[PDB]
Amino acid sequence: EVVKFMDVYQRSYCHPIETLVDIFQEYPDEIEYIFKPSCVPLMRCGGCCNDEGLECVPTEESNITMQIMRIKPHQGQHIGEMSFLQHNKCECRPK
Amino acid sequence: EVVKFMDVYQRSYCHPIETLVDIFQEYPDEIEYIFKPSCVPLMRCGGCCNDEGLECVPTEESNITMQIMRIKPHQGQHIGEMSFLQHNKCECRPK
Repeated sequence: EVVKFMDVYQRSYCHPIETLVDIFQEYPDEIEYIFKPSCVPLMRCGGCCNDEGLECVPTEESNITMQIMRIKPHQGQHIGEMSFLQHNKCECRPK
Repeated sequence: EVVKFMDVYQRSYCHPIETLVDIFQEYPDEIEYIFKPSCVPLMRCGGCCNDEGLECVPTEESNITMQIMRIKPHQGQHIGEMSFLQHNKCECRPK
């Protein structure tokens, strides 16, 4: 039940991994709506690189469309489609 | 292709999700050493809650043992076992 070294290493290295992303972080200029859910599941680059001086960043990206409940406090709410970027491929690169 | 509202709601809500976690964060006084890999895959509470006030936190925990390469830079390196905390269950409670 010990995780073998080469298994830890391969599962942790820089690669797209399902990440729970705050919508407001992805749309930092929204001042009219709040969202339910407030976060979405997005494939995003994550993990570590050989060189500590490098960061796991996206090279290839694509969109995905999700129905989000867009809420205007004391006014209303509606289900609407919003798009989010996904990372399809990642690389280790200078921060 | 459009992710339907109840799918994104259920998939993003507070639950243990695999999270790539910096060892240096988990072992902050392992100062003299670096590790390979530098991050590990761990189940951790992630995602959002119904109210902004509520936070996603663990209620059941457990340990996992991994083979990690302990390195003393420009000196030596050894593959040993390290224990890491995982989250088995999460719940939304007041901050």
